[PDB]
Amino acid sequence: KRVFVVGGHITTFVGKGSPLFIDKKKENKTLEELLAESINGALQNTGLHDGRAALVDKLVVGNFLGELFSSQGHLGPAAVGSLSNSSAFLNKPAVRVEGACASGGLAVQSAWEALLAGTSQIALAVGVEVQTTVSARVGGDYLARAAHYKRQRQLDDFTFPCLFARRMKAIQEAGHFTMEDAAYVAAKAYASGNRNPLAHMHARKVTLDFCTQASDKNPNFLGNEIYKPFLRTTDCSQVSDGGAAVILASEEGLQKLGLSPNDNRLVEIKSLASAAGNLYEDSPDLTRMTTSMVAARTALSMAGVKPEQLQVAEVHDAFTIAELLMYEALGIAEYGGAGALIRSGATALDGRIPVNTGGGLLSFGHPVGATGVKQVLEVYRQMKGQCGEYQMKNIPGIGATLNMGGDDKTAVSMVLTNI
Amino acid sequence: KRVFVVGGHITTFVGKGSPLFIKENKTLEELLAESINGALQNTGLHDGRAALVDKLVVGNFLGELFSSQGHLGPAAVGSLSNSSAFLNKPAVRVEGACASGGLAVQSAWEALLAGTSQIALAVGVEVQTTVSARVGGDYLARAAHYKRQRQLDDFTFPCLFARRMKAIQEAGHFTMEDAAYVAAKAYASGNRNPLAHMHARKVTLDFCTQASDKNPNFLGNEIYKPFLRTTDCSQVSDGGAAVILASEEGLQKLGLSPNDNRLVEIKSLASAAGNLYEDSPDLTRMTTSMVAARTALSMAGVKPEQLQVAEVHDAFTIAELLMYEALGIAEYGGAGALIRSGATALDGRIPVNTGGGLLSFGHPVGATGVKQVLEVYRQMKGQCGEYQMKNIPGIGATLNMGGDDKTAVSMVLTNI
Repeated sequence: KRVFVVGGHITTFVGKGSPLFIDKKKENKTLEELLAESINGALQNTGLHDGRAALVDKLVVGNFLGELFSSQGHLGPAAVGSLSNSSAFLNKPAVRVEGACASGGLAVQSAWEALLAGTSQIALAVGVEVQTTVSARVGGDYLARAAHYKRQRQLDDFTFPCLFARRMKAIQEAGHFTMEDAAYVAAKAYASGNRNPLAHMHARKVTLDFCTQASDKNPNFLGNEIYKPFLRTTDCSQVSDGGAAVILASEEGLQKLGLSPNDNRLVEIKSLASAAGNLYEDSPDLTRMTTSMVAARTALSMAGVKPEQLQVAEVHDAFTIAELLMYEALGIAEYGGAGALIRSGATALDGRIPVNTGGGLLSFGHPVGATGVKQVLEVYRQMKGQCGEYQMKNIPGIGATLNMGGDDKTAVSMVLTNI
Repeated sequence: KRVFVVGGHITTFVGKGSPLFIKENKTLEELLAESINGALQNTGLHDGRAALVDKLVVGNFLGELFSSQGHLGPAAVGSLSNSSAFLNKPAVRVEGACASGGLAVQSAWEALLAGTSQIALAVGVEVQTTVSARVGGDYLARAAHYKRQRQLDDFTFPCLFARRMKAIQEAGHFTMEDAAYVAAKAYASGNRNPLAHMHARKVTLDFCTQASDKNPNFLGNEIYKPFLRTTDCSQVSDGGAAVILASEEGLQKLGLSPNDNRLVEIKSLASAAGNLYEDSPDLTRMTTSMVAARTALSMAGVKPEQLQVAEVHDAFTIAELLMYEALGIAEYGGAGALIRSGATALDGRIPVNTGGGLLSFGHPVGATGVKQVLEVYRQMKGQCGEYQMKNIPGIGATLNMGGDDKTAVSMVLTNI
C-alpha cells in the first residue's frame, strides 16, 4: 500500500491579461492541443517518451468542462488519441471525472484507487480546461454547473463569485478576518505569479493599497448591487486554459522502471482522502468550509502527520476569501484568527509554510480541472527542485494539497512524503 | 479479491412515445432521488443504516446543459431529504459518452479491491427530455470529433452507423434486412417490461424493415439519410439506474456471507478506450468492445458458449449485430442468422436485451451502463417479473459502448 509521484509537466496558462493571448491573429490553442502539450511532456520527464509508453496501465481525465467550452466530451479515449512512430498506445482503460473544481484531485483519486486495487500498476492522471472561448459573463453561466442553477442563478449573470461576495459581507459581520485581510493575499499571490515563468498573470503586481479597495482598475464587477461591491477583481481567480498531467506508479510497478522506493526523483504518497457535502443546502457557517476539514484531518491522520511539521502547502483557493478558510481545514493553523498568521511569513516563500508559491489560482492560472492536479506537482517540483527561480531553500520531505468543489461541496487533500 | 452485486432499483423511463409524458416533468434532481432511495431500499438498509455506504460514484454523461448543472457527486450526497444524515463521504462523477455507467461501476470496482471503500454505490441517470430533438444530437456529438464530425448534419450522431449501414450493405456479413428482425424483437421485449419507455408499441417485421413511412429515416445526409430508420435510433429517455456494491470484508457487517440467495458476485471486469481522432477502418467491426470482452472473462476463464443471458449497450440495431463478434458468445462472418436461432430470444440459448434494450427499455445514456449489470441480476435471482426466464443462469455478462466503439466496459456476473 504505497502511492508514488514520479513526474508530470505543467503547460503555460493563458487568457486575457496574459500577453500570450491571440485574437484572430491566429487560432488559439485547442483543448485537443492543450492535452497534447500536457501529456507528451508528462511522459517525457518520466523515463519514457516512445514505445515505452506501452506500460501506462490506467488513464484518468480530470476535465470539468468541454461539452460547451469545446462542445465535446468523452475525453477518456481522447487521451488515448493525442500521441500522433508515435501513436501506438491504444486500448487501455480511460475515464473522465468531474467535481466542479476538484476535478483534478478526483482524477488522481481514481488512479490512487486504481493503484491499491491492482487494476493498474503504473497510471497517469491529466487535468486540463479551456475557458478562453467567448464572453466572460457567459462563462460564469457555465460555472454554475457546480451549484444549484435552479436555486442559484436568479441572482445574477455573475452568480458564481456571489457565494463569496456574500461571504465577503458575512465575514465582515464577524471577528475572524476583515476585508483588509483579503487584500494582503492577492499582492502576495500576484507577486508569486511574477516569479513563475508560465504564470497566467505573470506580468503584473501592484501595491497592497491597491489589492485593498479604494481602487477602480481592480474593483468588483457584479450585478448583485448589494453584494456587488463585496468583491474585487483581485479576488476572481484566472479564466485560464492549460493542462497539468502526472504519471503515477506502484512499488510493484517500480521494479520494471528500474527504480526503488528511494530514488531522488520520486515522491511518495501515503495519505489521501476525499469528501462531498450537500449542495441543495449551503453552509450555515458562511464563516467556515467543512468539506475540506474532513479531507484534511482524516487524510494525514492515516500517516499521523503533525500539521505544524508541514513545510509547504498548495490550496485550491477559488478566492482570497476562500484562501483564508483554508488553514482552518488544513490543520496547519487554527480558528479565531486568519489574516494575521499570514503576515507571520507562514505563507511566504521565505518562511514557515509557503503556500501557492507559484502564484496560485490568482496568478498561476485556474484551469478548473488542471488546478487540481498541478498542486500535487507544485509540492513535487519544490520537494525535488524543479520549480526554478521560485525554488525554496527551505527544503521539505513533507507536503500537502487541498482541492475545492463548488462552495466546499467537494474536497480532495493529499500528503506527499519524499521517500 | 471479490466484487459483489447486492441490489439496485431502476426507474420508469420516459420521453415522447411513452404516454408518461407531460405539469413540470421529472427533474434530474428527482430522477436521482427515485433511483437511489429505491436502490437503498432493496438492500437491507433504508434509514441511518445508509451510514455505511463507503464510496459514491455518479455515472452521468450530460447535465451541464440538459439541466445546466454538473457536480453530481455531492448531489448524490444531497438528495436523501430524519432522512438526510449521510453526508461527507467520497463521491465522484464519471463520463465516457455512453459507457458512463460501466465506468462508474468500474470506479467502485477499483474502489473495492483497493481498500478505499468496503461497501459502495454506483448511480447512472440522464435527462434528454428537455427541448428540441435535432438540438439534442448536437449535445451528443460530445462523444466524437465535433470539429471533424459536425459538418455532416444537425443529426450527426446516428450518421456513424447510417454510413456503417451502407458500409455493411457493401459486405457479406449482414444485410439491411437483418437490422429489421432486431427492433421488432426488441420492441416486443419492451412490451414485456412494465417500466419500458416504448412499452406500448410493437409492429410487424415487415415494418421494422423498410417499405415504411411511420418508421423511416429522418437525417440530413441526403446520401446516408436513407440508410437508417426510426427503428434504429435508441430512446431519448430520462431515467435513473442505481446499484449498491460490497466487499467480502463488508459482507460481515451486513450479516451475510458469499453464499446468499440475494447477491450476485463479479470476478471479471475489464475496460478499454480507442482513439476518436481516428475512426474504424473496419466499419464492419467494433474493436474496443472485443478487448473489454476476451480480456475480462479470461480472468475467470469463462467459456462464452456457456453464457446464458447477456445485455449489450447497442446504440443501434446495426451496433447490436457487431456485439456478438466482441462478446465471444458468437463469431464472425455471420450475424443476422444466429439471432433467429433463438439465441437472442427470451425462450432460447442466450436471451439478450430481454427488457427491450436501448430500443424500448430506454437509453438514459449514463443509466444504460448501470442497468445491464442489474438486468442480468434481476433474471439471475428472479426480479424481472413477467419477462423472467425459466432458463435459469449462474453466469452473466455486460457490454457498454462509448462513442463509435471508442470506450467499452464488460462484466461477468456469477451467482455465487
